[PDB]
Amino acid sequence: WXAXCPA
Amino acid sequence: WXAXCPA
Amino acid sequence: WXAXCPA
Amino acid sequence: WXAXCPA
Amino acid sequence: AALVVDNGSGMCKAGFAGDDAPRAVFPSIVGRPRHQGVMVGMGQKDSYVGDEAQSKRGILTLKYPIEHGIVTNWDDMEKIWHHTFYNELRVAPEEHPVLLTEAPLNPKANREKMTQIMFETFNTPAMYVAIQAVLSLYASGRTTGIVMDSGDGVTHTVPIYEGYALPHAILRLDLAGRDLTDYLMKILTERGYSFTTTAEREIVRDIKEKLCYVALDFEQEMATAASSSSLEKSYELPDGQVITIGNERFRCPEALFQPSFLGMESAGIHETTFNSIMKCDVDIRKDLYANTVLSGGTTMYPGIADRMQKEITALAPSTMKIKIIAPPERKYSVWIGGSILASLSTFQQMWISKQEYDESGPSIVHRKCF
Amino acid sequence: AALVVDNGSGMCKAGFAGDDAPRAVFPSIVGRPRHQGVMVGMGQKDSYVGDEAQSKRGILTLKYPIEHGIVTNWDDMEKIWHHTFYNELRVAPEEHPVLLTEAPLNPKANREKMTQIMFETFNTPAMYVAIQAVLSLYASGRTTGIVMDSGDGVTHTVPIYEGYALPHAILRLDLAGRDLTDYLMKILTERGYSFTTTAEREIVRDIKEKLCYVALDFEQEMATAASSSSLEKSYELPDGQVITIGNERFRCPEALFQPSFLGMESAGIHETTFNSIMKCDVDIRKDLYANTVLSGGTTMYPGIADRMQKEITALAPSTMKIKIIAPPERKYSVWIGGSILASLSTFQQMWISKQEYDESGPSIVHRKCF
Amino acid sequence: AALVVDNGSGMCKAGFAGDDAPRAVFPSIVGRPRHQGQKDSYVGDEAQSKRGILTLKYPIEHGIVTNWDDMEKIWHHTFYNELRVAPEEHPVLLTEAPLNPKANREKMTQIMFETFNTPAMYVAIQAVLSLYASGRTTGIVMDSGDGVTHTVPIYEGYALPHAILRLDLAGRDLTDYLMKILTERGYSFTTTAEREIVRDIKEKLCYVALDFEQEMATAASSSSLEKSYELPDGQVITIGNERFRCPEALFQPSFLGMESAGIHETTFNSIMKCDVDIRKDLYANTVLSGGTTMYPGIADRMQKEITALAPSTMKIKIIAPPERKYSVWIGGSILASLSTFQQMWISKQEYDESGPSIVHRKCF
Amino acid sequence: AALVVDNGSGMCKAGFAGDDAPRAVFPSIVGRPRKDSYVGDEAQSKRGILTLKYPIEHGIVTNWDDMEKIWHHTFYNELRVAPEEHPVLLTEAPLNPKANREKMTQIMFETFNTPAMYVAIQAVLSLYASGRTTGIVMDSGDGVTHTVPIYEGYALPHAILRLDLAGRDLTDYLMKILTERGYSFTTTAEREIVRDIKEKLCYVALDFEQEMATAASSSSLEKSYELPDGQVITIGNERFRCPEALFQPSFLGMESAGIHETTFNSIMKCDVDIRKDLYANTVLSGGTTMYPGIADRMQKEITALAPSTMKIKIIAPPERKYSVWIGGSILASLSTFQQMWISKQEYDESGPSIVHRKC
Ligand SMILES: Nc1ncnc2c1ncn2[C@@H]1O[C@H](COP(=O)(O)OP(=O)(O)O)[C@@H](O)[C@H]1O
Ligand SMILES: Nc1ncnc2c1ncn2[C@@H]1O[C@H](COP(=O)(O)OP(=O)(O)O)[C@@H](O)[C@H]1O
Ligand SMILES: Nc1ncnc2c1ncn2[C@@H]1O[C@H](COP(=O)(O)OP(=O)(O)O)[C@@H](O)[C@H]1O
Ligand SMILES: Nc1ncnc2c1ncn2[C@@H]1O[C@H](COP(=O)(O)OP(=O)(O)O)[C@@H](O)[C@H]1O
Ligand SMILES: [Mg+2]
Ligand SMILES: [Mg+2]
Ligand SMILES: [Mg+2]
Ligand SMILES: [Mg+2]
Repeated sequence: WXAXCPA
Repeated sequence: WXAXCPA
Repeated sequence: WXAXCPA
Repeated sequence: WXAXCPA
Repeated sequence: AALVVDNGSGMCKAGFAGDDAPRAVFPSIVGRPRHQGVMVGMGQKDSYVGDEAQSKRGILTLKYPIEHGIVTNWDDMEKIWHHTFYNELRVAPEEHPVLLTEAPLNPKANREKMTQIMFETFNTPAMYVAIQAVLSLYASGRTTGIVMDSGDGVTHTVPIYEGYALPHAILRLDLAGRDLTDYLMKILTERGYSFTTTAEREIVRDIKEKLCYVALDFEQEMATAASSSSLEKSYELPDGQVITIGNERFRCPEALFQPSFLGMESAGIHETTFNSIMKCDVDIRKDLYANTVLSGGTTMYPGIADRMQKEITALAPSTMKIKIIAPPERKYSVWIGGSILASLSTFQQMWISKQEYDESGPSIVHRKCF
Repeated sequence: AALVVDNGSGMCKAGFAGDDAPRAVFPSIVGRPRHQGVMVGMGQKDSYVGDEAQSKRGILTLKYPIEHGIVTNWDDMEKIWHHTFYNELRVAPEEHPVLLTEAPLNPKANREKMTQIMFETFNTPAMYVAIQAVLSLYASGRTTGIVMDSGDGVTHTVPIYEGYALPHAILRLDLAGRDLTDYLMKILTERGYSFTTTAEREIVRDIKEKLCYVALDFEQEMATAASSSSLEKSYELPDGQVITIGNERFRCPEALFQPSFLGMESAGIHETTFNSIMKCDVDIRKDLYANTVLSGGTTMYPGIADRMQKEITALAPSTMKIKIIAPPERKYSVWIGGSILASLSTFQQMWISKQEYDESGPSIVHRKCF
Repeated sequence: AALVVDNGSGMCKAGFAGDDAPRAVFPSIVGRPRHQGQKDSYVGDEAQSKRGILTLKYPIEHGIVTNWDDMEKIWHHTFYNELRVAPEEHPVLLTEAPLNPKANREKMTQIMFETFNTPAMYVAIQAVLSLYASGRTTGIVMDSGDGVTHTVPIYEGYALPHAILRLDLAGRDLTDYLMKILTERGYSFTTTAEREIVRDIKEKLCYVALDFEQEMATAASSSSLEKSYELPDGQVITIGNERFRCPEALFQPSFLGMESAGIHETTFNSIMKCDVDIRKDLYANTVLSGGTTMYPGIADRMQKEITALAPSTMKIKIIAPPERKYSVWIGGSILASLSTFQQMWISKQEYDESGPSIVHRKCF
Repeated sequence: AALVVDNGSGMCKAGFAGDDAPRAVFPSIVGRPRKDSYVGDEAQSKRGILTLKYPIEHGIVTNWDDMEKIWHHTFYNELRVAPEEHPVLLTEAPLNPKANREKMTQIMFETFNTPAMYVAIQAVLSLYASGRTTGIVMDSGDGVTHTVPIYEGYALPHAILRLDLAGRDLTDYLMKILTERGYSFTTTAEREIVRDIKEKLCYVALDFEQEMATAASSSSLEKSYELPDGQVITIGNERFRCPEALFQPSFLGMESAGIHETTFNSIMKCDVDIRKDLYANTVLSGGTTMYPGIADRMQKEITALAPSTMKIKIIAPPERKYSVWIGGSILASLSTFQQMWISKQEYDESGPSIVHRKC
C-alpha cells in the first residue's frame, strides 16, 4: 500500500 | 442492542 | 547459534 | 609481505 | 448552578448553566494499553480517558463506551463521568444538581442505569434527563419547527409544534457520522490507503471534518471529478506522508442521502425528514416545513444546507416554501439549549428530588423525569 | 479453451479450462544473482523466475512481486506471466482467452495495469477478472455459504447467500501464511536457530507445511508441551543438521486466532468470520452458519476445521448449527472454480473483447468485471 | 549496593550503582599459552599484556555465551579481583541483548544463584537501559555493540516487541573485514593475537565518509586521506582509502556478503513496523549507543541517509550523547538505585520454588 | 594460440593452449655463483655451486628483477616462440596484494608487448580442468593454500580462505625432524635433496595414535633412501609426521587451522542451501596434495566434523599436479573468452589499473 502496510 | 445491530 | 551462523 | 610474515 | 452534561457517542460536553459554550469538550473514549510496560517510575495509569487517550492513541485500543446512543459498557462510562466531574470541570457533584441529555428512542434500561449511578455513586442532590433533539429548539429560541439532530450518534428528527412534541412522527435512522467514517475508510482503499485500526480510524475522522464536502449534484460532480483533476486536495498524515483524495471528498457524504451505498435498506436523510412531516396533521404541516432546524456534528458539511433543501423541495409540493435554518453554532446546539433550560425558574421544580428517587426506586426516571 | 490463471502471493496456478488440476504450479518468486559471475563456460542469466530460482535459491536474492495481493513491482510480474505462457503452458495467448483472479478490496490501480499488460504486451483476444473467494464456491458446487479464503498474503471472507453477493460484509485481513512464516522464525530464535535470509525463508516455510498444527485448546496444550512430551519432533535441514521444535509447533498457527501475538489489533480469524455473518441480514444467517467453506493453503493445517468450529459455537447461539465444510482439495479450490466458470456457455458473453478495450482504455475492467 | 554488570560481547563494564562511571572495565578475552609459574588461563587485562603468546578467545560471540566454562572465569575475576567485593550480600544486575536464545539467560540465573550466592538478580535489555542514561522516555534506541546491533523502539515506556530488529553485523565483523582489505594493500594479519592490533587501528584512524562515491575518486589522486600508524613492533604502516571502507559495511552489508540491509535501513524498517501515530515522536528522538557508533561522523551520515527515505516534512534528529560508549551501563545505574525497582528483584525464594524458569516470567 | 603461463612458486608450467599437457616444466629458481645468472634445469644441475633463490615467495613476487629472467627464459629458451603474436593467460593466487598483479600486467605490456593479457584465479582454473561447476577447490600448492568455493559459476568472495601452510613450510618442518636422526642439512642445495625425500617417501597416515605407537614398536615402515652423493639414509616416523603438519599446524608453531578445518570453516561461510552441494563435490589440486592417501584422511576428518547424514566425496583426479594449467588451456581455447582479453589499447588508456577492473 501507499499509506499503511508495506504493499 | 441485543436483537439487531451490535449495540 | 546451532542451526544457522556459528554462535 | 610488508607488515606481517616475511614476503 | 446546574451541570449541563451532554454525553454523546463522539464527544461529551460539560459546563454550567447560563453560559454560551461548554467548558470541557473532549473525546468520549476509554483506551487501555496493549503493549507491556518496560520502564519503571513512569507510573502509567491502568486506563486513559478523554484527551489523554487521544494524545497517546498510538499504543491504545480506543473503545467508545457509547455506540449508536446506547451505553454498551457501563463500567467505562462511570470512568468518563468521573473524569468529567473531577478533572476537567473540577466541581464536586454532591453540591449541585446534574442534568443529562438522552436520545429519543433508546432502551429503557439505559435511562434506568443512568439515574442509578448518579444518585448513588456521585450522590447528586437532583437530576433531570431530557431529549437531545428537543433541547436544540431552546438554542434556536423557537417553539416550533423540526430538529434534524445528527451526530456521531444516531440521527433523530423530532417534530415539535407549540412545545407539544409529536411522538408518533419521531424517526430514528441509525445512519450516523460514525458509519460514514467506516464507509470513507472502505472507499479510501481504492487509492491504496489502508487505515484499519482503532488508532487510524481517528485519522480518517480528521480527514472527513476537513476536506470532505457535499456536492450539489452527485452525477455532475462525478463527471467533473473524472474529467478535471482540480478536485484533489492533499492531506498530510501524522507520519509526514501526504495523501491525495479525489472524488472521495463528496462520495462519502452522499452515503447519507443514499444509504444504499453502505448496504442499509433504510431511507436517506431527506426521505426520513420528509416522512417525519407526512406523519403529522395537515393543518400543522405548513409551520413545520418552513422552520426546519439542523443540529449535530454531522450537519457541518459544506453545502449540506443547500443540498437538503433541494431534495426535500422536490418531494414537497412546489408552491410550498422550504427554509433550512442552519445556525453556525449547531455543533453545540444540544448543549446551548441545555444551558437555557437549567437556568429557567419554571423548570427548577421539575428535577427528581433525592428523597423522591429513593421511595419510588430507580423507576422514578419515567414519571418525575421526561 | 481459456487459460485460467490464479496468480497469487505464493505459488501461481496456471493451466487450461475444463481440466481438474492445474498444468503448472510453481512459486511466484523472481531472483537475481547478488555475486559476480566468474566461470564463463555456462550461461549466467540476469534473473531466474519460477521453479528455476528455487533450485538455485542459495545464491539468489528472492523477492516476491506480490505482497498482500497487490503487485508491488510491475516489471517482475511481466517476467512471471511471460514464463507461464511461453515456458510452462507452451501456448501463445494471442489465440486463447485469459481468465485472472484478484483479491477483493484491492486498489483500483492493481487491476488497471493487469488489463493493460495483457491487452498490449501479450495481446489476448479476451479477458476477465473475478474475485478469488467467489470462485471457491464454484468448486464446492454451492450457491450459499461464507467463503473463508486464506492465501499467502491475504485472508478475506465474502458471504454469498445466493447468486447475489453481499458487498457490505466483504471483510479482508492481511494476516496470512507469509506473516506466519515471519512469525515462526521470530520464535524459533528462542531455541537457538537463526533464519535471517530470504534463502533461509524458504526453509522455514517447509517446516510450517510439515510440522505445524493447530491445537484444540491452547491453554491445556501449553502445559503438555512444557512437560517435554512426545510433541517434540525432528526436522532435517538441507545442510543435514537435525533441529527439534517443541511448543513452537502450535504457537505459530495460534497467531491466526490470537493476532495479539503479532501486535495487530485486528480480531482473530474465528472472530472475523463471526463478524461477517452478523453484518448480513437476520434471515440470511440461518444459511451462512451451516455452509461455511474454507479455502486457501493457510487453512491446510490439521485441526483448523475442528478448532474453528469450537470457537464459532461459543460465539454463535446454541440453536444454530455450525457445519464447517473443509473439502480435501481446498488448496486448488480457487483455480477449480475458474475452470468451471470458463467452460460455462453463459460466461461466453462476459468476456472483454479486444475492440471493447480499444474504445475506452483500461477503465472497462471496473464496468464488466465484478 | 546493587552491582551493575554489563557482560557485552566486547569489553565488559562492571561497577557499583549510584555512580556515574564504571568502576572497572577490561576486555572480555580469556587466553592460554600457545602450543606448549604461569597460570593456565589469563583473563581480563592480563591477557592483553601477554597477547603475543596466549591464544586469545572470546567467550561471548554475537551476544550469545558459547562456553559456559569461560564465563564463570570472567565473573569470578570481576567480583574477586577488580571490584574486590563479596557477592553474597549485594544484588547483581545483568544486561542481555534482545531476541536471544532462552537457554542463554536461563544458565546465567543458574550460575550466580548457585555458585556466587547472590541474594537477588534482574536481567534487563541493553537497549532499554540505554534510554535511562539520556533521561528520555521515548525514541528508538539503535544500540550497536561488538557482536549485536539491535534497534528497540520505545514510546512512553511501552516497548513494541514486534518492531524490534536484530542484525548480527556489528563492530567485531568490521574488524575481520578491515583485516581482509588490509591484505589488499600488502599488510597481512592472520593470528588472533594480531587481531587486537587491527582493532587498535579501527578505533583511532577509521571514520565514516559523508558521500562515499566522491571519496574514492578524491582519495585516488591525492594522499590527503592517508594516515600513518605505528605498529607495536616499531614498523610504521600507511593506510589510505581503507579508512572509510571499513565502517561503510555498516551501511552497505553487501561487501561482507550478507543479504541484510544497513543500519540506516534497519532503523527505518523498525520505525515503519510501528504505528503511524507514534512515528511523530520516533523520528525526532532517535538515540545512538554502543562503541560501534563512536566513529567520528557516523551521526552525520545516519541523519542524511534516513532523511532521504523519510518524508521531507518530517524531521530526523539523531541524538548523539558524548558518553554513548558507556550508555548501557550508566542507564543501569539509575535503574538499580530507583526505589520503584526494589519490588522486581528475583529473590532467592522465588527461584527456589520456580526453578531456573523464573527468569522468563519476571524479566523482559 | 594463447601462451598459458602458470608462474607458480616453483615448477612453473608453460605451453600452447588447446593441448592437454604442459610443454615445459622447470623450477622457478634463479641462482648466482658465490654466465652471470642461471635459471631452470641448468640451475638445478649446477645447484652445488650456486645459491638458489626463489623469486616467488608465498605467491607474492618479492623481487621483480628475477621474475623478468624466468619469463624471458620461458618464451625464448623453452617455448622458442616470440610472444609478440599470442596473448598470455597468467595465473595468480587469490587475496594477493594489488601491487603484485599490477606489475605483472605492466611488465609484459611494456617489455614483451604481447597483444593481449588476462589474469585468472588459480582455484577457478582447477575446476575448469575437471569440467565441474560446483564444489570448493583446495589449491594447496607451494607457498600458499587457498579454498575458493564455487556454486553454479558464482564464486563467493566472502568465503575465500587463504592459508600459508604449503610444501615449502613442510620442507622446513621435514628439515627439523630429520636432524633428530643425525641427517642434518645446511645449504640451499641440501634443501633441494630434502624435497626429494618428501616427494618419494612421505605419506599421510590415517591416524597418529595407532601409527605412532606402531612406528615406535617395530621397523616395518623403515625406508632406505640414498642421498645424491651415494650414502644411504633410513627415515622412520618422519614419513607420516611431516605430511600431517598440513592437518595439525601446531607442530610448525603456526596458530592457523589445518587443511580439514579450513575446508570445514569455508563451507559454513557459504549459505546453508548450497552447503549440501559443496560437501559432495570437493576438488583437490596442487603438488602438496599429491601425498599418498591424503584424500582418505581428509574424507574421515571432514566426516567427523560434518553431520553424519551428509555425504563426503573428495574428488581428486590422478593428474592433479597439472590441474591448474589444464584448466587454463580450456579457458584460453573457449570462443566466449575472446571478448575478455585485455587489448593493448585498453592498457594505455587506464595504465596498469586495467587489471583490477577487467579481472
Ligand atoms: N466541521 C465538521 N465537518 C464535517 N463533519 C464534522 C465536523 N465536525 C464534526 N463532524 C462529524 O460529526 C461527528 C461529531 O459529532 P458530535 O456533534 O460531536 O456528536 P455529539 O452530538 O454526540 O457530541 C464526528 O464524528 C465527525 O464525523
Ligand atoms: N499443507 C500446508 N499446510 C500449511 N500451510 C500451507 C500448506 N500448503 C501451503 N501452505 C501455505 O499457504 C500459502 C499459500 O499457498 P496457496 O494457498 O497454495 O497459494 P496462494 O499463495 O496463491 O494462496 C503458502 O505460502 C504456504 O506457505
Ligand atoms: N573510539 C572508537 N572509535 C571507533 N570504534 C570504537 C571506538 N571505541 C570502541 N570502538 C569499537 O566498538 C566496539 C564495541 O566496544 P564496546 O562498546 O566496549 O562493546 P560493548 O558492546 O560490550 O559495550 C569495539 O570492538 C571497538 O572496535
Ligand atoms: N609427488 C609428490 N610428493 C610430495 N610432494 C610433492 C609431489 N609433487 C610435488 N610436490 C610438492 O608440491 C609443491 C608444489 O608443486 P606444484 O603444485 O607443481 O607447484 P605450484 O605450487 O607452483 O602449483 C612442490 O614444492 C613440491 O615440493
Ligand atoms: Mg453531542
Ligand atoms: Mg489464494
Ligand atoms: Mg553493548
Ligand atoms: Mg597448481
